[PDB]
Amino acid sequence: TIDDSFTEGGYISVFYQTRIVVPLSTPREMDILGFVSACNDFSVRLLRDTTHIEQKA
Amino acid sequence: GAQVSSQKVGAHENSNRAYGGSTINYTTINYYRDSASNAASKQDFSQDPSKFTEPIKDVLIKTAPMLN
Amino acid sequence: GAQVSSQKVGAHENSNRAYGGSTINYTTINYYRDSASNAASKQDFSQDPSKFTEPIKDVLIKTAPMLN
Amino acid sequence: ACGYSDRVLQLTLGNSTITTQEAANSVVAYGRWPEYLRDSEANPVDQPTEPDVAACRFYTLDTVSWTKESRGWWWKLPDALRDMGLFGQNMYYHYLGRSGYTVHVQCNASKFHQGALGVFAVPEMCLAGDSNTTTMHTSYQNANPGEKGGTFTGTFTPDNNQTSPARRFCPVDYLLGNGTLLGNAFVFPHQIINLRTNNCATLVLPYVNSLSIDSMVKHNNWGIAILPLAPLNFASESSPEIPITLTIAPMCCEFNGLRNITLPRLQ
Amino acid sequence: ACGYSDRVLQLTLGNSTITTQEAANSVVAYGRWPEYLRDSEANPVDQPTEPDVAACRFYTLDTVSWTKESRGWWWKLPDALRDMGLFGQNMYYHYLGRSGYTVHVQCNASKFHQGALGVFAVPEMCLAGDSNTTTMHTSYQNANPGEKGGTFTGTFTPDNNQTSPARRFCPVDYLLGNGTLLGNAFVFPHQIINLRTNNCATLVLPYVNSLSIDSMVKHNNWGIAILPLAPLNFASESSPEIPITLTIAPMCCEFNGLRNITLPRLQ
Amino acid sequence: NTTTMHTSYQNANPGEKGGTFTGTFTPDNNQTSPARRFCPVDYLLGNGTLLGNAFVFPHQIINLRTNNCATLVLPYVNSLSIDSMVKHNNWGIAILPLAPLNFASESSPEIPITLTIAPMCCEFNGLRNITLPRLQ
Amino acid sequence: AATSRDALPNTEASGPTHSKEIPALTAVETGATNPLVPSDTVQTRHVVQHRSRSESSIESFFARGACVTIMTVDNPASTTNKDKLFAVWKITYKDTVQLRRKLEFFTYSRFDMELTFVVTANFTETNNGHALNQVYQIMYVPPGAPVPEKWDDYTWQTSSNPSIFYTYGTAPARISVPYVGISNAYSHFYDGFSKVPLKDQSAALGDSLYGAASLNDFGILAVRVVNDHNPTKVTSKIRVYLKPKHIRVWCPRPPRAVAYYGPGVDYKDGTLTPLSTKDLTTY
Amino acid sequence: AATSRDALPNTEASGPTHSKEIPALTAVETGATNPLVPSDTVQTRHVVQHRSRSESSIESFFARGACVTIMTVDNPASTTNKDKLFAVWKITYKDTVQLRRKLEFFTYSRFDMELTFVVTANFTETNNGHALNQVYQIMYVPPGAPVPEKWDDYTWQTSSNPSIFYTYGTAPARISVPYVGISNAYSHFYDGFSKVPLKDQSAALGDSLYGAASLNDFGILAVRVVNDHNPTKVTSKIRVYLKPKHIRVWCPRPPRAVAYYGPGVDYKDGTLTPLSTKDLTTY
Amino acid sequence: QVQLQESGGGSVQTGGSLRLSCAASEYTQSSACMGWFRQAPGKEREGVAGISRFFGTAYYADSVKGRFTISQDKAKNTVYLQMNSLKPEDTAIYYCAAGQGCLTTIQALGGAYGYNAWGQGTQVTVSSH
Ligand SMILES: CCCCCCCCCCCCCCCC(=O)O
Ligand SMILES: CCCCCCCCCCCCCCCC(=O)O
Repeated sequence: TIDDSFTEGGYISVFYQTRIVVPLSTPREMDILGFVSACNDFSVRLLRDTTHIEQKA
Repeated sequence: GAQVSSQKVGAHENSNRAYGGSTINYTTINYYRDSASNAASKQDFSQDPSKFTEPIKDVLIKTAPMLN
Repeated sequence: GAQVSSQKVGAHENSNRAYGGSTINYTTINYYRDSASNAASKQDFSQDPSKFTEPIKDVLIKTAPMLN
Repeated sequence: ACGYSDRVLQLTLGNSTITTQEAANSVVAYGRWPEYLRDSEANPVDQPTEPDVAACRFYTLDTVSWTKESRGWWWKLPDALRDMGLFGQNMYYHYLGRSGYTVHVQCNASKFHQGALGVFAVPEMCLAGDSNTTTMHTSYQNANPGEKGGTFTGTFTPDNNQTSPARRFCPVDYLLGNGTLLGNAFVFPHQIINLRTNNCATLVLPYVNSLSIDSMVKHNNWGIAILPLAPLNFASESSPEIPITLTIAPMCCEFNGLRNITLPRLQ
Repeated sequence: ACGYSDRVLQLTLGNSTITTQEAANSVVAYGRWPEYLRDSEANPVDQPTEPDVAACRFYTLDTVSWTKESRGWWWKLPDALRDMGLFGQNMYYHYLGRSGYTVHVQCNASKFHQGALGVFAVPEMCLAGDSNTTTMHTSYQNANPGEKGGTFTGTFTPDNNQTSPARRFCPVDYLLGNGTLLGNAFVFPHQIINLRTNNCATLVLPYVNSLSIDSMVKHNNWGIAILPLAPLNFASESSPEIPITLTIAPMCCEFNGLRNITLPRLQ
Repeated sequence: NTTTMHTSYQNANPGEKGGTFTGTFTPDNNQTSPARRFCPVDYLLGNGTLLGNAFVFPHQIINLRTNNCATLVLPYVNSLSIDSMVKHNNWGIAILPLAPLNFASESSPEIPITLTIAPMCCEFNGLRNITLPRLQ
Repeated sequence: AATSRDALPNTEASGPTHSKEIPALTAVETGATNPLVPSDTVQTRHVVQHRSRSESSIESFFARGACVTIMTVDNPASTTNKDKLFAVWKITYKDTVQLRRKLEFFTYSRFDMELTFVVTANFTETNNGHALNQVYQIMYVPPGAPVPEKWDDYTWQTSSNPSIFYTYGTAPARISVPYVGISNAYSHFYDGFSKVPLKDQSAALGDSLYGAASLNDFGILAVRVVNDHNPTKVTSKIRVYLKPKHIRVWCPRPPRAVAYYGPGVDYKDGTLTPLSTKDLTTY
Repeated sequence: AATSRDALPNTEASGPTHSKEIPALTAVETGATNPLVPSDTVQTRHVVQHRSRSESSIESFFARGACVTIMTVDNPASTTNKDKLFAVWKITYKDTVQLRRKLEFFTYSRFDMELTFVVTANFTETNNGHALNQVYQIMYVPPGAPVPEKWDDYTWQTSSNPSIFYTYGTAPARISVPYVGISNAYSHFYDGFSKVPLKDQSAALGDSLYGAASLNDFGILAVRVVNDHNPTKVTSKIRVYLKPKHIRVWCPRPPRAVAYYGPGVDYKDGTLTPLSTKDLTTY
Repeated sequence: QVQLQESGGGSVQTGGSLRLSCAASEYTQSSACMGWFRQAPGKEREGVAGISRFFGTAYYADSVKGRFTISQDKAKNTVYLQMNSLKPEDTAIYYCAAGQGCLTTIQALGGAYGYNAWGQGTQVTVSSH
């Protein structure tokens, strides 16, 4: 679950194949949304406390 | 009134005339009258995530077009 | 869900109407659900050292010449 | 064969019918269709009120406008229907009640317009308040704006008027006004009105609470959150606008503990 | 019923998948699917190299640009894949080899753009040279430009540098660079990327030669010719541009006569 | 003797030329730009364990009298089914003269040694772009 | 019939394809997540899976106790000016954070609570006097019952209030309580209030807190040192740990992203920055 | 079907011989050890063997706990200048030596670890003040979880980290943990690194330690005295003992001959002298 | 990651004091010895200072001992670097360096090898203006 070399996962990358093409009277720039999820064969183990939450004093 | 359950064996002892192979089971005995007192059985069930993943009224055929 | 095993009797008590002779066994009961919690059965198995001693492709006949 | 499509739909509840040609199918929250209260699950003893078609039909709220600077919009149920014909009347006169709803948000544009709108149904949409001095400090009036609903903001503004505080919500958009990233919002039953593909979003929500029936006057079971995921742009203009409209319909509407009229202070 | 269409397609070779929505079906050259070398047809004795997914997957070449003044574009196989991961490596180390390919050219525009592109697969695409002094005079380097491929011209230009000739091809477009009218080009397995209808052209080519296997280093079995049949125009602009991209995948890739690395002089 | 597990990737993996063992430990005292290599003492089989027990590993002895070669078949051995061969070596090949090399009565004899290796049941996954490691 | 510890489906061999079946392309606007496996997009091998979701079942995820509060009591001298300290604490999961957020992954839940009581004690005055082992009585005072006012009043008699008698130096105290909710499940988020402000009523008479209800009022825990006044003062802290066993949950919610601020959903200024810095074109 | 405690084969009677069967002569260069018995070279009698290899089975050889580390924590006065001491220790078998070498007879191993916790405590300042029995919480912080910075920070709340609450003066603490390796077995020797230094990358960006990997990162153990600041300081040490039960091993290696020097295989100068003096012609 | 965000680029003269700090608030397997690396555009990147996460294992480069010291706040979480009596030879871009699993800075003691999270970089010039 940590950032580690031995257990590195790889790289994800998006590139233009052609390019975005629009006619006239059409917004030349647009956006894209991205989603990520697990597949039916995804599993996790070793329960630990998260670090994305904390109480100061 | 003992409750004998199985153990999904992980690491195996070089044994199969006691441990290792031949189905290793455990015993549990409820000592209290109230269910609230019992320990967690941990023998739970799974389901299909659909009710969260495919909460769509119409059947989703992954190979077909989502929109048709 | 008890696990009753035998004891290889070493020293013998001048007894055979209780101890000594008539097969002395012991009981074991698994109290936990996880195999990791169990005690060591110690009822293990032996093998043939060959995979270390005679890791040779061709069969070694001790009475014959090693090199032939 | 006959040309049946998931984009083209028509739903009918009572004397009201909705029709569309650019749908993206239809969502049934948690896979559960709305239903009447079962005997095995019941609790109030009195014979219940089932208004049927009277209350259970489509109801159109007040239309809002989508522009480049809008941060989002919100509504609660039943709240957003408090003054809708019979249902509301039936709400104000009975101590308890339950209901499901088919929410249909409308918003079409052009094949030359772009943008994506996240329509999220959040059960127990308890929003965040505006004060850094006092918690859970939003008053009933400000909590329940009714049919007009409310909006989200892009910047938190703590009320510093300690003399007569505002006592309202200050729901930050990216934290989906609840202190949780909007990104995970997809955990809730939802749809996306992405102009390219669709002009509407239809969600069917069953009655959800910790109990069979509750006081709809005191408690909102479902929230309706609509936030632009992608921005609204058209051609090359600077300030485009496209209207958004919500029509809501109760389903399996029932009420108990009939009594005298409730006259709440809404302002 | 389920909405299955010949325009919407997805092909998968290895760890690579191509997807499209504006296809015009798919062409299988001469009706023959690529295959491995049969025992009844075999000739080299050594046990062959079948790289599989290693070599047999989609490979994207360098994108070129389509404009009003482009005369056409060309590539040869295997040549155009000589430096593509494993396949190329496997090509350079073995004396012989055979392979089929699924060529997929990409080029989408708008419903406001027009033009037609002829994608022709020409087995044994022996192009014409540039000299009027010496025949079959094009050098290996100029013959095989690899992945970048080459282009066609609208005017024949004979090289008059007799001191150090250019030794290249000068393929006239209308004569499909071979001395034969482009019009008949349709005799070869082909497709047309007519902007209105389609954004891509997919052709499946089996291994074609006069023999079961050959030295891919010395000989190209298939050529890829892409020429605008209709001109590229958009709205009313003067210099429009639309990119064209080719992704190629070997199929049933096999090689024999493994030996030391071949280091050809490419320049 | 200053830093442990300090040998760099380059020095660890000499490739085909391989490396050698030494009869005397020499600690690098260049603290400015250390050598970062191995210093494998022969009698400790470069690992801190007597060469004598080396026979616990699958092995053979090229005793000139009898044999001219040694052939060993090694299966894939790791803590897992497959691993990154670029990052990790599964097997090592150690060749040490147990008895000394002598010929007739000459002072400096020489005899060549050659190793030919063949992979077996070779398989790979996770195909991607070329790895260009820094070997020097 | 699929248990928590059963193996997930094996991934099967799949070769090349080129047709009209479209796995890769869908539409998320519909609200449905494409249920693809590797074989749909890539060529895979036959693989006998062995891993199971044994460790992520609701039961297993909450199969742990968490410090919910830290209570403070003492036993000073008889000559003291300030009265002996007895602690009172309302039973909630929302004083701490860790446990709260876990609970907050969901909207509703049913569980039987197991409580443990670790007790610590220490001397405070730099002296050389002595203390005799202490006994602590932790009484549970449900809403409605009389809450102690003195360390020595009539309440600590406990005729019907559950009370624990813990001797110091022994196994921490542990009890069990069933699902005690007034609702059919414990609600973690309430979108409402308790009272309805009516038109013909004073605003004051009609106000209530947002998200506050009885759904969550479980009374208080009262504790004292049973020992009578000791010459040299001794301080003590009871750490309570809650484990929700035999648990069931409903309606997933996104996890708290900004640090909590009160028992509600409210957040403060300058805490609203959970994500760090990261450029779009770098790994 | 031969168990660990079964009798080894009996040695049988054998008389004189003179033929062409050659037991005594072989060739070790082949890599095979001649499997001879006494009867092959000498004339023996019929002997019913009774001894068994019961005590040398892998299980039995490791059927013992070994001190792996010694942790140090304290509870000083409130007036102190230096902060109360809490110990953090990364879980490894390689701080000590005895256990390590045993493990090192092999290249790989699978086992479930049983840990015990013997706790000692003592006064340090020559005074006459007093302390009240201590409780120690040993929390297991797996890689990724927040590691305490203070003896009193939010981490010690333990919502999902396994933690032990040990009262001083009672049975030492003991837990069990399954085979937790990221690999299919725990690797004792790794012939590699973690990162691959690439050509188009800075040497700094590509370096890693030789033989170092995640295969061995199990997080840390954190411990403190639960008791609040006491007037007179008290020192304490937790000795951890590891027993690898239910053990399996692979690939025998020669045992460490030179004293260890770091977690690797490295050795230092002047330690490389394991064998003493002994003349070739003397018994 | 951890958070590593550094600042402190003051071009002081030869013989002045300068303070460098790097954030390490989030607690992953936290920066053990930590790490400070300077890249002189004439030379390259090199290791300099480092004190163990918990322990007092502070390594000092030959060139900076005594003058340069490392210390941090085991609570406020930020790593300080007192650099006094600055020579003109120390003009380089500094960087903080998280070495996770403490053993990463116990085995090798010094950083460099066991370092996964890289800092931003602050330009420090020590000149004769
Ligand atoms: C003497 C023992 C005490 C017995 C009484 C315990 C009182 C029951 C309180 C249970 C509810 C705790 C609140 C957390 C539930 C939630 O997360 O909503
Ligand atoms: C609170 C109890 C702690 C529970 C977590 C224990 C962590 C598992 C660590 C096991 C590995 C120990 C390292 C020795 C193994 C080896 O010899 O390679």
